[PDB]
Amino acid sequence: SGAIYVGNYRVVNRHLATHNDWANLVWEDSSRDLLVSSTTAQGCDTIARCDCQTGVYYCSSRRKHYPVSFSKPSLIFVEASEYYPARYQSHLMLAVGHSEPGDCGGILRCQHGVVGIVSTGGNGLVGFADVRDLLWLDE
Ligand SMILES: COc1cccc(NC(=O)N2CCC[C@H](C(N)=O)C2)c1
Ligand SMILES: [Zn+2]
Repeated sequence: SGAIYVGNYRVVNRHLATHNDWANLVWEDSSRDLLVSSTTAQGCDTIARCDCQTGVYYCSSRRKHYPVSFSKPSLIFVEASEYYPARYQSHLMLAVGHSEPGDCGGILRCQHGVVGIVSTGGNGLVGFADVRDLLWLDE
């Protein structure tokens, strides 16, 4: 679990969104596993606007943060789950690191701010949904 709070927005994995997220929907994209909902309180996360390929992510299944090198956002095949059929997930970045399903929502950050959130993994890999291209999050 986990979310990004920036201004009047809340960014979560689309597969973990709640009834309130869907009732205050701003935008959602099944192909990216992202959903943004509006909030009544103000968000203070800084979104990174960069092309960093190194950062640190929070891994809840270890209660630890890990440094990682990650790939640039791209279309990556993802196996079927109770949430989606087998498909290509866009804007996804992979890194070699530990992750378990409950780790989804953990933030990945570089020196410029929030890069994305954990969205896929397994086999010693961790995938992050990028949010750096969503320029409307700050305006
Ligand atoms: C987050 O780390 C892991 C490790 C092992 C397994 C997993 N499960 C997943 O990757 N998925 C299941 C939930 C939906 C995800 C999606 N974006 O389509 C796919 C995650
Ligand atoms: Zn950066």
